[PDB]
Amino acid sequence: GPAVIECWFVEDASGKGLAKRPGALLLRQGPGEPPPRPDLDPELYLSVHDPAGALQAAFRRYPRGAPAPHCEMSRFVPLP
Amino acid sequence: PFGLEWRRQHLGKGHLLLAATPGLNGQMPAAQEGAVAFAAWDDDEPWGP
Amino acid sequence: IQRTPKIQVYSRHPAENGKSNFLNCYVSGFHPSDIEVDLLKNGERIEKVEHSDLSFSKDWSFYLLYYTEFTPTEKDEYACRVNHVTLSQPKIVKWDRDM
Amino acid sequence: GSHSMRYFYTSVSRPGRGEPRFISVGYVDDTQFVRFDSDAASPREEPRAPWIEQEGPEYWDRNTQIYKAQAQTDRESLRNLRGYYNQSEAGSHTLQSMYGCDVGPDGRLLRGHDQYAYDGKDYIALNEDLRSWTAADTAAQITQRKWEAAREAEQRRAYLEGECVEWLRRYLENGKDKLERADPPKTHVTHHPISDHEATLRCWALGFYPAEITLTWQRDGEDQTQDTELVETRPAGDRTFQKWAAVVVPSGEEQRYTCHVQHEGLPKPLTLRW
Ligand SMILES: *[C@@H]1O[C@H](CO)[C@@H](O)[C@H](O)[C@H]1NC(C)=O
Repeated sequence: GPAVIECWFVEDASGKGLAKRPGALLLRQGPGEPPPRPDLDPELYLSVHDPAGALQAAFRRYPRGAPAPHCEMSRFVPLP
Repeated sequence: PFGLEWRRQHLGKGHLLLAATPGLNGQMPAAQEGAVAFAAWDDDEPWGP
Repeated sequence: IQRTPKIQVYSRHPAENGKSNFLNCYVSGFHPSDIEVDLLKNGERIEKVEHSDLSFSKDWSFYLLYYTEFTPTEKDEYACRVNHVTLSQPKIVKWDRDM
Repeated sequence: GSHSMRYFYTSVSRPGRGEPRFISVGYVDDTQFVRFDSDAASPREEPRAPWIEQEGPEYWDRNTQIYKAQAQTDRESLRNLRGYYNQSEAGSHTLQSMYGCDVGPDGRLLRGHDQYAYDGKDYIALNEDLRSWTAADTAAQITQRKWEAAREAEQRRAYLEGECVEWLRRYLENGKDKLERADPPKTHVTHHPISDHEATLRCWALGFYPAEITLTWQRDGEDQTQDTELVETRPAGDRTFQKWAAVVVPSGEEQRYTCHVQHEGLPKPLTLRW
């Protein structure tokens, strides 16, 4: 499936509205350095490591010739 | 590229039912009994597994 | 999401020929709230048509009531014509004394 | 019976036609008693029911200012949600908020509501427990987590279980004449030959308030749920309601069909036989 998923980081902080920033999820790092992305903010470019493999397996059999999935990141604070 | 081999054995009789080499172009022995195989990699990503 | 209006055309009281009455077109369950409604007598548009304020339902849809005084009689047809963003062309629903 | 109080706020953007139009309404049992409209000549919260508890023009001015502030807030929220959903600045979008409380016949709370929807689709709603929220989108989840951190459900539950019920009881006590009346339906059955071997029996219930009525056809004393056509309850236009239920019957067998009517006005359910 896709090697990278383009994602939109949505700002949680109040007063920022819902401003979106570009980001990427590099699912498989692979040997060697990742594809350079100077356009992305370094914090929003994420090399994903999945011990359970649910995400990796979900996007390893993704149908070929299919539209790019709609991804959105946000900051999370664990609450009960 | 890899090779896939399907053979039968029964009562002292053996047949090469199917031979394929997905990812490599070459002449394979004709498949027997109209058999086909879904022989392919699930993806063409540059890095394994 | 957009919802088509649902239209009912009826009278305030059971119709009696020669008796003054009100003809109501009740439009309900449409979204967004922009809607055009006319009451037709024999096709022509009735001028003095009143209506209630735009109302709000618990399920995020809107409804309206258009009423006009009339005296039902035979040979006179009345219908409600409704135009909404969800309708390719205006929909006219006929008035039957028993519906 | 079971009464309710609802407050609706709706902001509808009108691109190229001025600022968004804001409307605020209050209902007791689907009966309007206050209305603010920005398109009005003199934007002001105006009573629409004589049974309301009027408390001087100062209170009305305060409510007008409150609703103007809510209008500004809803304009800002409309712009924010239009930006988030990647929608053009040419279309028209609406933002709706609804909060209120339902109360039983004994004046005890049953269900409090505080919901927001965007373009007619649920955006974020307070759950029945009055503790958690339901949010499907990422922006809705951001606001949900903000509120959960801020403990907004606590204040909302305190209001819904408190002032909401108190004001609903006060309105119902000031409006016994209308809000707490029960007009029984006027019922009659009509016959329409629909074919050479079938007819239609229609049961009409007219002029009944409130709108909670039940009409049911029974064949040989048993329910006839199959092929029983209904129309939605509709306003007669004079504070009452109309409804009818139709069934299709073999010709000559109409004597074996009974219409059953249940309404608060009726001391006992009515049985009609054409
Ligand atoms: C909005 O949609 C357009 C059209 O597909 C796209 O080019 C653009 O990146 C989208 N913007 C955002 C912020 O998602």
